[PDB]
Amino acid sequence: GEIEFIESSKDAGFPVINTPSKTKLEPSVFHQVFEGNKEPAVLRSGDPRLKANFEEAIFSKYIGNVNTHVDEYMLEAVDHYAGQLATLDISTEPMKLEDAVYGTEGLEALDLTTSAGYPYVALGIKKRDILSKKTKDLTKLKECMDKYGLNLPMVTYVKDELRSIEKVAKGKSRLIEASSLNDSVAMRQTFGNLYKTFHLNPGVVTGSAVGCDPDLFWSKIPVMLDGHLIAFDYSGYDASLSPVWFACLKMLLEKLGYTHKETNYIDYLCNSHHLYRDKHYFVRGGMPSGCSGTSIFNSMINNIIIRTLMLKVYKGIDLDQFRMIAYGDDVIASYPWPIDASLLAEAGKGYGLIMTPADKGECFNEVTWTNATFLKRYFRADEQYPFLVHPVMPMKDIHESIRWTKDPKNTQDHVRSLCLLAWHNGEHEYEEFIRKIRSVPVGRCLTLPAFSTLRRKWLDSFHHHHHH
Ligand SMILES: [Cl-]
Ligand SMILES: [Cl-]
Ligand SMILES: [Cl-]
Ligand SMILES: [Cl-]
Ligand SMILES: [Cl-]
Ligand SMILES: [Cl-]
Repeated sequence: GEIEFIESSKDAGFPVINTPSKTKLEPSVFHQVFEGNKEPAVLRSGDPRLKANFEEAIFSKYIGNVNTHVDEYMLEAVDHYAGQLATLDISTEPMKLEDAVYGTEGLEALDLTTSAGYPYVALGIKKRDILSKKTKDLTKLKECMDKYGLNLPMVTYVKDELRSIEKVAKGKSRLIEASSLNDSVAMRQTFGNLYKTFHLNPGVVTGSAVGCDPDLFWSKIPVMLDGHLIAFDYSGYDASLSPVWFACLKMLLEKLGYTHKETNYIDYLCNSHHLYRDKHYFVRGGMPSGCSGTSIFNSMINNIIIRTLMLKVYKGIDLDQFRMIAYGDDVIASYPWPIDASLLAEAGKGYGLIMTPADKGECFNEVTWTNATFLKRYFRADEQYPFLVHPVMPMKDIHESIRWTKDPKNTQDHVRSLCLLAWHNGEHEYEEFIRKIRSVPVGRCLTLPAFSTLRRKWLDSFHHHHHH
C-alpha cells in the first residue's frame, strides 16, 4: 500500500477531524499489584516518551506496491481456495437490511459504540442518533444513506491500546479506519451472507478463524492440522498488501458468484480516500483495517498468498494436502512434509510482503505443538482428557491487561474476562492470580469464578451441539 496524494483538508472543504489526543487508558487499581512493561500507545506528536518522529512512524507501514499482474502462481492459488469455498454454498444474495444492521445468526448487530465515520463525526451525529436496538428502526438510516450516499471518505484514527516499551519509543502506534456508517451498511448487505458463513465455519475449509471461540476451537485445530506445522509472522501485513492481492481477491469472489459490480466494494478498500485530523489523502493498495469485513478479507487474501508462495517455491507441492487457518495476518498451517518457511518469506518479499519467524524468533525454526501460538495463545492438551486442548494465554499478557483500564466502571467484566483466560494456565497459576486480585479491596468486591466452576463449565461446553 502507498500514499499517493496528500492535501490540507480545508483546501477541499473538509473540517478537521478532532480525534482525541489523550489516552482513555489509566492505571487500574491492579497496576501496583501486578508487573508489566506495556503502556498506552503514543497518540500525539508531542508525547514526551517518543524517541522517533510520530507521524513518520505511524504512516511507515505503507511500504509501497509491487506493480505486477496476477501471475500463474496466484491463479492456481485462487482456483484451489475457490474450490474449498464452493463446498460451503455461500449465498451471494444481499442480506436483508434489518439482518445486516440489527443482528442475525452468524453476524452480530452493527456495533453502536464505534465511530459512525464521515460526515457524521463532523456533525456530532452518533450511531445511536440514527439506530435503535429497541425499535430496530431503519427509517433514519435510510434517510441518511439516501442523503449522503456511498463511497465516502474513511476517518483515520490512531488505535488507543497498550504497546510495548519499544513500540512506544518508536511511535509505532497502529492506525485504524472508520468506514462511514453508510459504507459499513452497504458492505454488510453485500457480503453479509459470506460474513455469516465464515463466522459459522472457522477452520480449514474457510481457512479462517475469524469469530471463533478459542475455548472450543482449540481442540479442533490439531485435528485439522495433523502434519508438520507451518507458522510465521508478517510485519505490517495490512498496509503491505499491493493491489494485485485485491485483484486476486476480486477473482475469488467472482468465482463464488458475485458480480463485477458487487466486487466494486473491494476497489473502495484498495484505492481509498481518508481524513486524518487536518489532512485529506489518497492511498493505493493496503487493507484499511477497521472497515467492514477487513479481518475476513485479510484472511481470504492470506489463503491466496500462502498457496501462491508454496506453488512458487515448491513446484511439486500438492495443495490438497496443505491445510491452513488464518485470522487476518496470523496463520497456523500444516503440510505432510517439512517446509522451509525462510524460502517462502523470500518469495513473499518479491510480492511486497515482509514475513519473519514466528514469535519474534531469529530463525525460521521448527514449529512444534509446544511452541506454536495462534491469537497469541499456546496449545496445551488437557491432562485428564487429552483430546481437549486448552488455549493458553500467557500470564504475562493477562498481567499487562489487568494493570490498566479505559473505564473502571467495567472492572467486574474486565476481570471476569481475564479469569476465563487465566485458568487455562493451571490451578496454581490461577489461585495466585486470584490471591493477587484480592490483595486490594476492589478485588474482594468482585464475583470471580472458582477454578472448579471454570473447569466444569469448560468440560460441559463440548456436549452441546453447535450450528454450522
Ligand atoms: Cl505479576
Ligand atoms: Cl481506539
Ligand atoms: Cl469456534
Ligand atoms: Cl504489531
Ligand atoms: Cl518441489
Ligand atoms: Cl462444534
